[PDB]
Amino acid sequence: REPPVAGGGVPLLGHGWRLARDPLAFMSQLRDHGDVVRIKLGPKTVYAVTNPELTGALALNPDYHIAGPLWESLEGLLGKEGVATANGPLHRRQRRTIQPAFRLDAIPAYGPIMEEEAHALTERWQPGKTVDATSESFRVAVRVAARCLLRGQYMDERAERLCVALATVFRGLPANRRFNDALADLHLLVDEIIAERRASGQKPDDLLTALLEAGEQEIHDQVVAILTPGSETIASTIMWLLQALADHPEHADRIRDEVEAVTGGRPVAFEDVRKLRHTGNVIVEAMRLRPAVWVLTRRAVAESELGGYRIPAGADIIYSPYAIQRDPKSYDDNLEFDPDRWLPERAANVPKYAMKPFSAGKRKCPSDHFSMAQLTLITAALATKYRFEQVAGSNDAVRVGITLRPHDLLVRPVARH
Ligand code: HEM
Ligand SMILES: CC1=C2CC[C@H](C)[C@]23CC[C@@H](C3)C1(C)C
Ligand SMILES: CC1=C2CC[C@H](C)[C@]23CC[C@@H](C3)C1(C)C
Repeated sequence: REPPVAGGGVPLLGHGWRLARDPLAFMSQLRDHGDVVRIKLGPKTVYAVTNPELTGALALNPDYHIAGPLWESLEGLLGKEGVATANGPLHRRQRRTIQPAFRLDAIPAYGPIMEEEAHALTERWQPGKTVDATSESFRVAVRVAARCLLRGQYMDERAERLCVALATVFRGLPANRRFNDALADLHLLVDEIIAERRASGQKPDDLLTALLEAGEQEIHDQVVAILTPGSETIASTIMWLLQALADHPEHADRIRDEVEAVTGGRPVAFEDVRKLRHTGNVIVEAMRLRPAVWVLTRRAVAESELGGYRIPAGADIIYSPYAIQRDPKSYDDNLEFDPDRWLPERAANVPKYAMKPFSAGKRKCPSDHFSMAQLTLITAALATKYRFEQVAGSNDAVRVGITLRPHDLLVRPVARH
């Protein structure tokens, strides 16, 4: 048993500084300091795990509750700020309720709405007019998510707006003015929306009905908790996908050939996605280099041992899938965009947990199936009808926030055939 090694920072704010000047680099640097190192952001210490294996151990071990200190500092506030009181403490139990709505079985029924949201974009974006990625990706997001996870009365541009005016408050404890007119409205709306399905919610397999079949304000809190993160994430995701279709014409058109073969001409549909291999490979390779979620935290319940190191109980640990997915030691062409490094042969070349956009423990992403489905749909629909090109002056330099998104990605759909 050996306690972790330290890294290197300043007085009152140890690593709290290097991290400040550039988080993403600090996560990657930390990789060589030891399999698990200790770092100090000011007075308190956290532990970082920089090895795929230990990070998988880390997720697959039920001994790590997720108060995760530089997450629950906001989650204690998310107890008013967002989600509401908590988020998956223990028991879970009253939380398997969610699985039935996100399983591989309940996604093909969302398929139509998914197809519909995609092709719609397709007529929405027209060649020549640059697409505003931040405002627009954030939209198909809401729409898809809300529209499949709830059905009937449309929250259309109303839900979007609020979350928008919302998401922007985070970048640059809670806030000042219009973030207000958006919040109450976000809650005003979610409630109003629970009230309505109460009418005739028969077959609705979505999350709302299953959530109406398991607390009074506990439902108004679990939707606002599932809909919130999952949207900004499927969004940031979309964003990097746009940069992808615009940055590697090759695969973009390659993605258009794959779609035509299988689809023939008919607009892409859930059945097809399950066929479009290259379409998903693109989506994955992109998510590896530019994930939306780049750090993940936990809070040990019991004094642990990891990679032979002693993890003090009650401790607070942190890891970076960002870094992991971009670790040389884990990948050959470390920074090379290559949708084909996911080819069966090279695929096994890559460590077990060196690529898991979502995680493995019960703190996993219920929409793994749900996401890739709408993303693959959305990737295929766009690449097929267009070809994306990035407006000069476009700013695709990363902005490190809740998730990793492009400060100002500007692209123009061009007409393909
Ligand atoms: C852009 C694709 C997505 C990625 C990469 C992703 C990733 C993740 C990760 C890494 C976690 C939690 C890991 C942890 O703390 O242990 C998570 C949790 C979660 N995600 Fe996603 N997600 C995506 C899309 C979505 C969507 C579309 C929804 C639903 C609208 C969603 C809903 C959730 C929920 C409710 C949780 C909390 C799980 C828990 O309490 O353990 N996610 N996601
Ligand atoms: C201030 C901040 C954080 C608090 C800890 C949490 C992991 C993070 C680490 C860097 C990200 C997320 C930002 C900049 C949003
Ligand atoms: C994956 C993820 C989340 C799951 C829900 C939780 C509130 C969040 C919402 C966005 C933040 C925290 C990140 C991106 C780390």
